Amino acid sequence: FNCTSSSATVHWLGDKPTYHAGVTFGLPWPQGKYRPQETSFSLTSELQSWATGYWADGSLKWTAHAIAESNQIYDQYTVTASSLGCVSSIVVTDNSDALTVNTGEVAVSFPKGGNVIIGDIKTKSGKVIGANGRLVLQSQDSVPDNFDNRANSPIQYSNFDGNINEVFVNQTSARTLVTVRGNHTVTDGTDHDPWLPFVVRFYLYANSATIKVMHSIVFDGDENDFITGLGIRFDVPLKGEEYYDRHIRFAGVDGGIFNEAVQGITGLRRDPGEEIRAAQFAGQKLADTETWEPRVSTRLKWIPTWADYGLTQLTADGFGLKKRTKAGQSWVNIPSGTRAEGLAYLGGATQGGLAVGLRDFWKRYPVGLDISNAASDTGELTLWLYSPAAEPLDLRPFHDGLGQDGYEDQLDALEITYEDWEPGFDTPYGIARTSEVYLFAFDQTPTSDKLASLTAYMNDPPVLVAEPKYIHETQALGEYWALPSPAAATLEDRLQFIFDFYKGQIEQRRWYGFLDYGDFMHTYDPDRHTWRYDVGGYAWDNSELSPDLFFWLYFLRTGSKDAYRFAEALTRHTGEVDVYHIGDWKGLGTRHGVQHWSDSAKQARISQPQYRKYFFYLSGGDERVGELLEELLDTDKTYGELDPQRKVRTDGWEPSPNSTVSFGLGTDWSGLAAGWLIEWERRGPRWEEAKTKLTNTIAGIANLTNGFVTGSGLYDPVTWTLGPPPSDPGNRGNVSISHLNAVFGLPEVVSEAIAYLADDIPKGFKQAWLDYCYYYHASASEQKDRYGVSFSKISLLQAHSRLAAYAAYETKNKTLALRAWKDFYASDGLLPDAPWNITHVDGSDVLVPVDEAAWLATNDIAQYGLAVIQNLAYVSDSLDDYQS
Amino acid sequence: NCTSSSATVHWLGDKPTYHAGVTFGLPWPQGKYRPQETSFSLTLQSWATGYWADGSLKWTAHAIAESNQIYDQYTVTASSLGCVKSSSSSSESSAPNSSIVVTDNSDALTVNTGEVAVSFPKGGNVIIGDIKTKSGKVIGANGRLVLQSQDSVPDNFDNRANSPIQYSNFDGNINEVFVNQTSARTLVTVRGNHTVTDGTDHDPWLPFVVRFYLYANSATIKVMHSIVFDGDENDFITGLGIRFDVPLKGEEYYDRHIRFAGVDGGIFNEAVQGITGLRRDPGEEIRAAQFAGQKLADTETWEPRVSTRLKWIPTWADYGLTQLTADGFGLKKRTKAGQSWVNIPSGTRAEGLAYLGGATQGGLAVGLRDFWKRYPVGLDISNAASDTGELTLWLYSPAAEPLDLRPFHDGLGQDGYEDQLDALEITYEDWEPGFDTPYGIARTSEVYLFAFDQTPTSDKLASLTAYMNDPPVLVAEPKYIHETQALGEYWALPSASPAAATLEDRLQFIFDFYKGQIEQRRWYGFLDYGDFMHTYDPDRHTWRYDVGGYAWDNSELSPDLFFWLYFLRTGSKDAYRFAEALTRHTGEVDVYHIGDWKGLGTRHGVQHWSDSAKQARISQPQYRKYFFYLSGGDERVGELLEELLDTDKTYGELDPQRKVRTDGWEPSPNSTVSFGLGTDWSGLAAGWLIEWERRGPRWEEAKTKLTNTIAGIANLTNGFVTGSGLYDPVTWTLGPPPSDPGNRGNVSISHLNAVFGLPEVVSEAIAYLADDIPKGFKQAWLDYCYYYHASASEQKDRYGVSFSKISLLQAHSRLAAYAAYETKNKTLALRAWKDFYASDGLLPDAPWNITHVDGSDVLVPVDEAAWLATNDIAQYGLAVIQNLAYVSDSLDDYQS
Ligand SMILES: C[C@@H]1O[C@@H](O)[C@H](O[C@H]2OC(C(=O)O)=C[C@H](O)[C@H]2O)[C@H](O)[C@H]1O[C@@H]1O[C@H](CO)[C@H](O)[C@H](O)[C@H]1O
Ligand SMILES: C[C@@H]1O[C@@H](O)[C@H](O[C@H]2OC(C(=O)O)=C[C@H](O)[C@H]2O)[C@H](O)[C@H]1O
Ligand SMILES: [Ca+2]
Ligand SMILES: [Ca+2]
Repeated sequence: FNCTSSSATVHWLGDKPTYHAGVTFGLPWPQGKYRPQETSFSLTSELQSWATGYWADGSLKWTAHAIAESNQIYDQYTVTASSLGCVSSIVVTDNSDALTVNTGEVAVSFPKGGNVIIGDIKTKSGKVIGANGRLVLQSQDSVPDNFDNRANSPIQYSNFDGNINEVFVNQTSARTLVTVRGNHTVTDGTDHDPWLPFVVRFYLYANSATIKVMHSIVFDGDENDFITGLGIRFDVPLKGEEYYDRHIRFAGVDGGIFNEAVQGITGLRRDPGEEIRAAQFAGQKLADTETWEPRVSTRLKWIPTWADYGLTQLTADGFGLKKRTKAGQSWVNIPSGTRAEGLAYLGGATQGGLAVGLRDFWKRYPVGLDISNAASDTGELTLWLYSPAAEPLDLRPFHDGLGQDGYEDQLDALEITYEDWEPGFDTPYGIARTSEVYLFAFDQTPTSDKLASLTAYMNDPPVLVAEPKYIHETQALGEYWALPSPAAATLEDRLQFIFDFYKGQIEQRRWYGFLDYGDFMHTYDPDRHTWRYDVGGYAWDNSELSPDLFFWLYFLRTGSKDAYRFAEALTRHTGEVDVYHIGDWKGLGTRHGVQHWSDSAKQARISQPQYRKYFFYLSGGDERVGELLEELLDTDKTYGELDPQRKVRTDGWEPSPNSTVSFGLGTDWSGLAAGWLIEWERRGPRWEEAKTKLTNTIAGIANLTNGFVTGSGLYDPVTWTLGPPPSDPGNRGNVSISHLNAVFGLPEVVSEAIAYLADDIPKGFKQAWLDYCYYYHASASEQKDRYGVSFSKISLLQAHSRLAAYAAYETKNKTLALRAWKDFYASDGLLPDAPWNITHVDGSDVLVPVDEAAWLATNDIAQYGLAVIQNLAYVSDSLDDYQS
Repeated sequence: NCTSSSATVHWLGDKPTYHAGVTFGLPWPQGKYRPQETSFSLTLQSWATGYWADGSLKWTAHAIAESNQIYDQYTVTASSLGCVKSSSSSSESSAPNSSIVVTDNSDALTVNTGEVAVSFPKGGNVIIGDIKTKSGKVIGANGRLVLQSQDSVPDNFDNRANSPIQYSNFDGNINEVFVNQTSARTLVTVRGNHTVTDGTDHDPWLPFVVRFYLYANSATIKVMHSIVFDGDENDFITGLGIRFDVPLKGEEYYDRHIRFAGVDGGIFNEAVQGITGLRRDPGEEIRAAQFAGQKLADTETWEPRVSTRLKWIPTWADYGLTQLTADGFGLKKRTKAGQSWVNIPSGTRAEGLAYLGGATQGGLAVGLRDFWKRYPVGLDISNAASDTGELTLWLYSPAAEPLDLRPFHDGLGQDGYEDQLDALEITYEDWEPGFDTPYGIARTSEVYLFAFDQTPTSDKLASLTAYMNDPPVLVAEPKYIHETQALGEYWALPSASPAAATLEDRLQFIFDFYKGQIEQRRWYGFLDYGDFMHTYDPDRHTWRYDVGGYAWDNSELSPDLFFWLYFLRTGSKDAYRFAEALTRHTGEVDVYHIGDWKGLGTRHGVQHWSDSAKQARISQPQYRKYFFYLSGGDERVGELLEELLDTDKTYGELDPQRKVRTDGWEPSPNSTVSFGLGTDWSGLAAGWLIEWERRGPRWEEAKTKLTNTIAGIANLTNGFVTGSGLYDPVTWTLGPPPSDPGNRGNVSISHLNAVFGLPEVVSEAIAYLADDIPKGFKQAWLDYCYYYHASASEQKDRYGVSFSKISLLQAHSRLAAYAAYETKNKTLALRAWKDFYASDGLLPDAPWNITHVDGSDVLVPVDEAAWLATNDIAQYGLAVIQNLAYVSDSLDDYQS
């Protein structure tokens, strides 16, 4: 028969790297081109392939591919897909106890139960270089009021271990993913029930001794659980190794490395030999002692032996480093520095060893690294994701309620700090955070140049990506954007400006930390020259008005590394820390506030899977994000437990059991719809359900009289249908407009759902959408002639310009296009003749020098960028017509 | 009849923008002015710090009140009594514009500067009762010392669960209070103890002395806080601080103000209840007013959507800044205990000031000079939503890991002198059981207190923070110091020889390098700041921080003398600062101030107290003399110089030669004690000569010991070449060593004898004694200077053996220089220059540059000079300075 074939080409995200340890990348395909399992793939050899997404007709939409570690590194990789009629391997082995993965360079064994995540790590030769990878956690039960209170407020410490429940394996030749889940169980200390659920993923690639370790946790503790240390630990066997042949290294600042031995032979009073000393520094096995100069070799007993080393990064700006002969002795402080790049190695020239490290180490402070008992038969190497040298992690609420009593008071407080408080809602119960850890194995102590390289690898892991242009052709990732007229040029320069300022504010406002890193804030205080870190709703942004959409689309269009890294970090924060992953509110995220979990507005607009979609697919179906997207399918359950509109709805409705549940058609539904469309696209375990709930609710909305202009609907949790809201039992017509409904993914989700449903789209839905896009900011007359009232509380007109643009493009209407551009250039948001620059502030006005743009807030820049991107993609033809 | 003369004094660097009154030193030519018959005027409060042998003023101190009028220079004219007693001119007596009064009763001392009144209880657990402004308004109260500690430490973080910690809290308990009152400045010295407040019974410990300098017309108070470490293996300091209450009862929350000094002139500016950056605007002027620390307008004039809702704007009671490394600080606030802390955008290096007060109540600022260089440190505001806030400076932060001063090693199985000396051969450490103890070390901290009648501007706070981190200093001209000869004859000003000019460039090279190494190698810390290391590890590209005696330098080969003489010759600010900090470390932390070894200091090692050589060459008060006089008799150093007069008693408890001596001698009770004539005696002599110069309470004693020991060395057959003697602690006399009871003649040479301040003390001593110099001493000193590097035959001829283990030829070149000056022997002067340019130490063809190192070889990038060690630079620079001074007439001659 026929052959349908095509090529697609994948490039390195920034500069071509000098080292990579295997990579997984994604590739989109046009609707209807290639059948799954039928279509073969080759790289420029056979190429590890698998599907992450499917079109509605079940053809391939996104794939994921993997290549082995190789020192041949090319500029472009070309994947050729060929249909049915056209013309280095990992070895996993199974025992009763444990599963072994062997890449050709390392063999790592994962037990199937117990408190040891990794049994041992061997190199090619077979020598054990590390053993007993284990999770550590320690906690306390009280916290003292202040430092003075420690004398009359005892502390009870508890250590814990990772206990395994399930081990899963996804084996291919090129890469194997081991997924280990469990809980943290007590060991020593005061007694405590199992808590702090974990999942730890291990990506092994063929021909690599680098292991990427995605480590995720859910906080399920309460008010009395104060995390004290969090980390990963290995034993490093040293027994047959002369102390002068045992090596310690830490990564330093930039490309630095600290280079010591457990028994130092350099810097002594006597010279063993110039060759010998240079060998120690180089991590080499020293010559036989018979060649040393005897005034040294006869005196080794008098040269101290250094068992413990500890690096502590407690601010984003400074680290301490210290070492100790053994316990019971004081530590000797070591010359330290600002920002450790966050890798440590323990091992030997003969026995080999292990480096462990954390990506973005100092940006996720307080962290640390420990070598211990390096004078013993077995040393330990520990990575602290949270350091005990830091203050205990206190997630409890930042204020006590202020004497607020009921919805009247809370809504009043809302008018001043923009925080909508409620008791019991200011809770971290069920948040998460994923930490990207790296293990490197070595047959012998490696060179310093090598450790610095693997350190830099870790902090900027190579990424392969599709050409932006190719992505656009396929329509596999939205149609609401195009690739980058003098007027348009200054739109792009303005997006560049927004991006440069936000990337800059991360550093200047010091938006780093275990949980904080990734987010940014909402509104600025012009008097104090700070962002409003301490005023209610004006603090951490938590995806308010879809900055996630802006930043990801900004990456798609450009292919910029900086863009990808900014959006990646954002995604790793807002998807983990700003949403609940367990409990009654599971699948909701929390409105912008002072803590990431302080506000009472738990809503699906924060936990909005559209925000993670672009990263899910571009990363090659990142499994952690995959898991997170599956969690959000239980978001509909919450409307039975919690009414997001509970404080302000006027119609007397409340949730009862076995009843229908209310939700908005823009805010809430946009998040549900997107969850359902992603699962459908993925064909996951719950895809038939997802297709039914999306398909029904769409038909629901079409068969409402006023369509989207209806405020909300009533949804059935058992039958999965959508009917009129409480105050219109007979679907005669309700009008309830909100300025929030469109700005959290609605148009993006709807355009994707319309395209995906193809000829099966419920009659009149597309037109109900066009009706919203058209009449939101039409004249009050055109509104009263259509729905009987004019739309009262309209605002965000710049932000809604991209709706007019959608309708304009789709209805081929040049008049509407000009109204869209008029709304963009001459309503609100960021006017074109606003200051469009930064002002520098220093001296006694501020703690440190900063750049500011008091004239913008994050609500403005997110919707400005989305408007620009979308207005240009839909109606750049009418832009020149608008300027003249 | 009349005798009058003038001396000018300059600011150390640039003219300051503010000062808070200042003290300074001035020297006077031998024999010119009598004490108590000599008046001083400024173009002035005055008192003597030092005296010449005939009782005429050698050094004086001088004090000026705070003034808005600041000059580029200041001239003190002295005048004998004859100048007024002879003239019949009628002249006006008028009060000074400002002048301190102190009222004194059994309860409490009160000091009033005209700008503040502060009260010092005479007993109790509260150092300052309260602080009032001009108006009478109380701005702060119950100034108190705090201390916190723990009874043990876990092996590691895991071990917390099985190793419980018993926390204790302590207070400063007052025992004595003193006053040195004068019109323009007043000094309250307060001595005490720390006693338990919370936790199990603990004997009183951690002796303190705190000194408050108050100046006329000044609301600024300088504070020298000194503590001695008398804990044991179980006492882990955790928390060391100074706390005040600030009365806020009566200030609206939105008129209470918090300020922290940030980085490079930055200030953090907040209110306890913030009116800025709310959803609603109370009015532009009102916000502008809050950020400025001004009292806000009446609530009735605001936009009412804010005044209705103040109840819903949280209130911030606690603020905490922590500087737990030299490179980064944290900053956080919270509503009240039982809530979490909210994090605040922070940064690198905080300049160490916090203010708490209000627009109406006024308030207090407190800070630590050199804050981040002395990490770990902190500042806490407490309870600023209550009737009473607390403001606290932490000299040691509880947020740091506890201070552990125990040994770094267990001894490594060394059993006795033979094993200890064999370990000396490889790490350069001289270990001994129980000798590795911090028992009796001290540390002084320079703190400031600022009273405000109302929340001050931010410009003012930053201006005061800068004041505090760079306190203005008034010094005499180098020329004048040199002319008076009041601080040694062994240095002089920077000659036209091109060779001399490359010597000067090389001392600038050394200084600039040592200055940068402090920052590059992060030699900062609560106890470390001020010291530097001893030898380098060229492979690892670090100083040998982890190898015996190659780590902290502890004044080995007298770097303190080089850096002080380098300041004297030049007037350089950086130079003064380098040396001041050095002196503040070396004479506090590197020496013991109580116990059996009182008045010894510790030999260079991995800890400041690790090594077993406990010796007077470290405590060596010659190392503090130049600063003692230049500061205007800094009273804490003054005090330290007094303790060292007890040094001679140690020779009965501890032999420094115990391990190496071959003569079978040991101390025993009521017996003559053995000490060295070079290293040990130069420490002793220096302490005695200073007590004599000061006419302090032990001067007659001091004069006798110095004179008798000088006389005793004179009477030894081979004088200095003998090595040591036997000192009688009752007759204060010096006889020959145990191997030579007949005084027939003994010979024992060490390369170390001259390089710990001997030639400096000996010359000063010789000029002090004048006509009453014991017979044959100058000759014995000349003999040593000449014979050291004379020929082997010359030595054999005078003393019966050649001198076999002589080294440090460059270092001793200055002895030949001195002898060449005193005998006017050109040929000997040329020897001095030959040993300088062509023996050891730093040769003129040494690399004489730095190499930059980076990438994966090191943690951070560093500049190195592997071709030098501190021993080398300290003696090179003394050689340069002393050879130029004695024998520059012969330098061009050498170069041809
Ligand atoms: C006898 C003592 O031995 C060691 O504690 C130490 O000497 C070693 O270190 C040094 C040094 O740091 O300067 C130099 C020596 O070559 C090493 O053995 C002490 O310095 C030393 O005390 C002194 O001993 C000599 C004995 O000849 C001098 O008399 C000197 O006056 C002593 O104070
Ligand atoms: C019903 C919810 O009520 C509040 O918790 C929130 O609303 C306030 O917040 C915002 C916002 O977008 O952050 C805008 C409103 O104008 C304001 O009153 C939620 O947004 C509501 O859905
Ligand atoms: Ca967040
Ligand atoms: Ca020292």
